[PDB]
Amino acid sequence: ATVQSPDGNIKIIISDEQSTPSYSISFKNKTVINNSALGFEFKQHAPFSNSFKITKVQQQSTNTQWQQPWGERQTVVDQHNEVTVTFAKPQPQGGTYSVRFKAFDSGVGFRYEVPKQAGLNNIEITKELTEFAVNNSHTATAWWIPARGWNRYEYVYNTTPLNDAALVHTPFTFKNQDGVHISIHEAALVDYAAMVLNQRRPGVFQADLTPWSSGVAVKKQGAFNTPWRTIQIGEKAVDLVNSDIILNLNEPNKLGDVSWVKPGKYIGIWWGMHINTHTWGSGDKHGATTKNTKYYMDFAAKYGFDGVLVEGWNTGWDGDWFFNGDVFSFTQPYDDFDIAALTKYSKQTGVQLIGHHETSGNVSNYRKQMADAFALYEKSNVSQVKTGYVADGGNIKRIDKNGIARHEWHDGQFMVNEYLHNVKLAAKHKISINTHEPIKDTGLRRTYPNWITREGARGQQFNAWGTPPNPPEHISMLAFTRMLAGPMDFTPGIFDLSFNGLGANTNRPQTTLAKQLALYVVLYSPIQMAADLPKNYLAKPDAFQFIQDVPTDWQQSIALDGAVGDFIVFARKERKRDKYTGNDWYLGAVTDEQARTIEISLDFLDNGKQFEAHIYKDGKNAEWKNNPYDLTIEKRLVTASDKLTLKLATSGGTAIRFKALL
Ligand SMILES: [Ca+2]
Ligand SMILES: [Cl-]
Ligand SMILES: [Cl-]
Ligand SMILES: [Mg+2]
Repeated sequence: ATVQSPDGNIKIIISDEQSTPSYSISFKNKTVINNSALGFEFKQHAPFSNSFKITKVQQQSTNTQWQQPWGERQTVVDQHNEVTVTFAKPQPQGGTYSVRFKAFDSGVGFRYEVPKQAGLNNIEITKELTEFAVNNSHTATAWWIPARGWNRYEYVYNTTPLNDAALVHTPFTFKNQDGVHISIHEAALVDYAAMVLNQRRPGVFQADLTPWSSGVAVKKQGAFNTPWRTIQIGEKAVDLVNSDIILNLNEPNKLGDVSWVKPGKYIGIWWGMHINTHTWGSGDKHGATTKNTKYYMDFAAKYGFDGVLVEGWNTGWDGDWFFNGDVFSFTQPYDDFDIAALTKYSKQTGVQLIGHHETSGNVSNYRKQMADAFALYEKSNVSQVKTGYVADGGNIKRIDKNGIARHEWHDGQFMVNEYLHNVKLAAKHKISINTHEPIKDTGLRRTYPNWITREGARGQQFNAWGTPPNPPEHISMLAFTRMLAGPMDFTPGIFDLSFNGLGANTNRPQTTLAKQLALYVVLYSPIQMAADLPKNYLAKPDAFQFIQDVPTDWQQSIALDGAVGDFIVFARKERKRDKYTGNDWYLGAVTDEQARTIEISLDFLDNGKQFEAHIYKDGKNAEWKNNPYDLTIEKRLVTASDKLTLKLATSGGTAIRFKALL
């Protein structure tokens, strides 16, 4: 059986001639994915592996579009060809299942659909046989993070030959000798175990499902589908970025009117704890006090921020909070945090409190209190909550029905279901969720639009204490790996880079000041933190104006140019909402450790309109190690027929507001 993208460049062949059912993929008539197996092994049920033959193929197609309530673009186009291939094996130990493939111009998605059939009752998947066999893997280059490690998704990316990527998380991005870029991921991860990729024979990446502590991967009763497995394919790195395939493979919004989900910018009592000017726990340096929170709310009201995150407000942080998962209360504030007074103050100032539920990995202690915790926040005029699951890989703690503790993975079926329960319960309270230590993004924000963002990668916090901090190349890695999954709460915008001393050997963001501004356009998130202490913004009002101006919700986004681990340039048009007219464009560009010159056409600007470009760029002598603050801000009249030369310093960047003129 064969299905092709609408433009014909991607061709999938589904076969039953190999030991199992299999598929392969060509791009512009060159094989990029060799014969790759399909099937399942179960704990007790007979396997779905060899001796299955194709009995039926059903071809359909889609050419439609839909509108996002919020996002990186307003209108999402869905154009794909689709084939459902049915396989059957005669008795004994026979069975039937189908695989549905969707072929887009930008990539492929497929999933298994296992129907009701005799003997398929309570089953436990122990292995998914799905492969991604990369052709010519010996000359391919990959940019990847290890899976099943002690620090979850929070690793810097490795640059290696593809054959050295032994066990990796997704999105898993690489390029072949021809320059074709490919990224493997999944979409709509619901009631199933996350897929890790396990390189078997050279170039053959096998699905490796993250298991329960008992050892099985996925528990199902009867008929079941898998999540989508996705293979993005493009001739250029930015062709991976500019795809909507992940959203397009998710189910439509199930929450109805979600106008109560509000993109915007926020600040927080947060960074001070990471740089040790405050503590989460009680005492003379406690960050989460009534007085401190009102001070932040006053600043947010004056400078245009919607909310103030406050961590350390609830009892349980005293001591070493990493070990306090058993004792956190999610309803009882410390005596110096007056939540009723702050609720009144939020109504006076128009600035909301952003809630915080750190579990330190004990999800049963949280689940027990969750309904009361969200009821408190709904009563307290709280619309957004940051959650946390801080524990090493494989050390989620749950208490089972017999009162016995079990350790689980953050990305097993158990936690996949635990995260979605939290999001669905929050939605009943009109609360949106920002998940730190999350399951990776698989597009579920389409279906549940209150799941607004997540961490799930190294963000700004590692630049306070990472030892080492994130390297200069980190953003240009994230843009073509982590960010292919969806929005990230990176917490950009550190203006004081000197708190541990300058140079290349201290814990600090290893960037220039202008690169910190560029992050608001390079790294998409519907909520964007201005992460620094307020006084550090007051010290640099000219640079701070860009953060005050920049929106977080876009009617269109375009990655204009870039290369994995080297640089990225984004242009985005603001969505008409709140104070934003919908007429302004914004641009952000960042580089890695190298200074880089990038020529850009401005033909993304609307035809026939004049813009005033407000350009925030690295100064003449800027250099991230010892001269990161040199900054030039200039205004230039431009139209779509103009060009721009970006001159990025070492670990530098540029941020531009294109202000439409009336
Ligand atoms: Ca974290
Ligand atoms: Cl993580
Ligand atoms: Cl960084
Ligand atoms: Mg590089």
